Amino acid sequence: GVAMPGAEDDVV
Amino acid sequence: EVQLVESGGGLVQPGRSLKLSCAASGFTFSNYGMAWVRQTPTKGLEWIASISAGGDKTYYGDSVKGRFSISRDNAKTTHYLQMDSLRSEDTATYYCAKTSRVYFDYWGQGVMVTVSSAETTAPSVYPLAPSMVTLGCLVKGYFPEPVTVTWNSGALSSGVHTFPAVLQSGLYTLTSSVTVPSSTWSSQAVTCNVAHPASSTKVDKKIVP
Amino acid sequence: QFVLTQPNSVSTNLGSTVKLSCKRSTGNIGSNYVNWYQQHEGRSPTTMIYRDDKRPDGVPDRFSGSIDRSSNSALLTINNVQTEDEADYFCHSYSSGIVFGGGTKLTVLGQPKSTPTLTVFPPSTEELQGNKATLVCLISDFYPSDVEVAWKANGAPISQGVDTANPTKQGNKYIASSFLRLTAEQWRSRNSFTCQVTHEGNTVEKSLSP
Repeated sequence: GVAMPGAEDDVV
Repeated sequence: EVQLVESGGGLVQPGRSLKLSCAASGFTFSNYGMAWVRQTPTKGLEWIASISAGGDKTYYGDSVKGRFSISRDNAKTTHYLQMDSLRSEDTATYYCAKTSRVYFDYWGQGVMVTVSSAETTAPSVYPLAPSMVTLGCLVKGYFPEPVTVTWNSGALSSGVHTFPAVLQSGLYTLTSSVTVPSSTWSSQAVTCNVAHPASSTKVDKKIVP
Repeated sequence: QFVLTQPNSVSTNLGSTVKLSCKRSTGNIGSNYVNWYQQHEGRSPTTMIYRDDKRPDGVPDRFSGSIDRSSNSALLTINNVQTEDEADYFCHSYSSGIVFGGGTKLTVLGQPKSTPTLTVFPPSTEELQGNKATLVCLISDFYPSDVEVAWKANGAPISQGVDTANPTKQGNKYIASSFLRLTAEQWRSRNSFTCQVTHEGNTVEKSLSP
């Protein structure tokens, strides 16, 4: 699934 | 052990600014985004803003029309919410929350922000005296929440009940109690320790027979 | 960009299965993950379910998540519900923005009835010195949580000056408090006040006298 706004660069 | 420790809340006048801090530790701070979310009984949880793992991308929610801005200092491993032009309706508990791509994996402890032109009011503290015995501390007429109450600096922890406050004519009143063996009361001092963080006041009351 | 609607409250019984729903107003519920957070009284949220149906280690296996596309809703199912599961439960999803449901408060009946204990305190000499008097009634150790609190002066019901707090859970049971605001003279005047509490049809009372 696509990341939530702001969380797209979280490592896992 | 993930820890998110918030500070900077309290009472603020309308139209004034406040900046909340969220000190993170117990995980690699720079590998994860962070968000701020506020809570009220009437509006539930509202997302305010998020900032990405590298601190370079920010996202704002529509609940606040840009008056709040989010930043981070990765060397202090701390996140911040700068709240400008505050309004009565911004009164809330503010949380920071760590992200893990698709959900909020940990939440801070929350801090209360009260936006009001009413004065801070410090409580009046009164001792309540009456085999076990129950002693109490009446914490009368303060604003805003919260207050903390301990007994013998926390050395009396079992037997303690701090009761939810009532609100009347704009001021809160609560009572806290502790139950001890009557042999304790007759041979040891028992003191309640009342702290009202928003007025920076601290009161001790010894409960005397 | 969408709303998530949750019931305000569900009341269930110890050992039952209970399903808490979270319905997406527009767009498919299945189009992004849904998560669930538990929030106890006065505490921070913690994760119950993430990524629709995954359970953090440490969350009891009686919690499970699912997605019901026919009603466009996510579901938190708690089997063999326990009184420690009383809490507010929030669902969470996202698309271009981040959205929370409004929270469902879960009440669990069916533990052994516990009748309240009463403690009453008269006004303190320090308070009377200022000509005011607050009578304190502390109500504790009761389950389940509704109580009716009434004050008497000389055996007659007195309403004016009374403030009673809503019960709150602390530990395994509920506590509540009630206050009677008096002037120094009103307290000195009569020779008895009574805090009376009714709980599950049982009544306990205690009195205060100068």
